[PDB]
Order: sequence, then C-alpha cells, then structure tokens
Amino acid sequence: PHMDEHYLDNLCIFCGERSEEFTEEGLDLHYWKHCLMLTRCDHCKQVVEISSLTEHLLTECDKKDGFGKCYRCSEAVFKEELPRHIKHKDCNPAKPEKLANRCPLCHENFSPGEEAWKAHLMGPAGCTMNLRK
Ligand SMILES: [Zn+2]
Ligand SMILES: [Zn+2]
Ligand SMILES: [Zn+2]
Ligand SMILES: [Zn+2]
Repeated sequence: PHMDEHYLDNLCIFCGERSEEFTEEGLDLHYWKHCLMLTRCDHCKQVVEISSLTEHLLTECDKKDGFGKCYRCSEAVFKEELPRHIKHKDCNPAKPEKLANRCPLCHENFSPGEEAWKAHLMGPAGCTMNLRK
C-alpha cells in the first residue's frame, strides 16, 4: 500500500511524536531541549541519542580520548578513574546486546529492542535518571 508522500514530515524519528510545530527547525529545538529519547552530552555539548550515548562517548565525542570502556558494565568511564572503577567492582554487569538493552543513565539491563527503549525512557515509572522527564 502507498506510503504517504509526507510521512517522514512533522515527525521526530527518535521519540515518534508528531506535531505541527515540528518544522525543520521546530525539530532542532525539540532535540536540543525536549525529546525524551535524547540528551545533551555534558562533555562536548552535542545532542546524542541516549541509546547511543556509551558508543558516542567512546568513539565519537570530542572528548572520547578521555574515556575508557569498563569491560564489566560496558559503559564509558573517565580514563583516570577506570582502574579504581574496575577494582571496586560495583558497577552493574552488562549482558549481550542481543539479550538486553542497557540504560547508560540508570545502569539497568532490560528487554532488548527499540520499543523497550521508548518504554524505558518515556513510559510511566520507567527511567528515574532521565532529566528531561
Ligand atoms: Zn523526539
Ligand atoms: Zn560528547
Ligand atoms: Zn564498570
Ligand atoms: Zn534508565
């Protein structure tokens, strides 16, 4: 069946919301301040997907050379604190990406997939560490 010619318009592809105010730059303001699926990186001040934040910090951020990956929790840690982080063994261990999503804000492992990401970050009684919520 025919896809609407303007289906990709007035839509935030990250949280799914549609709105007349979501013009091309109504969307830029949406990402910068409001979208529950995104965050501003405190280190480089860019907007990033929360579900991509660890990968951002380790491989993309302007400040990526200041982070290393904890092989226990899979999260980015400041390079200087990583030995102590590793020694303290207090982080929540990670699971295979096919088995679980991992929230970098609250450190929970949960049901994999995009629908789960949305329910965790935007749903009721979901993520307690999402500062836009
Ligand atoms: Zn959004
Ligand atoms: Zn960054
Ligand atoms: Zn760790
Ligand atoms: Zn969370």
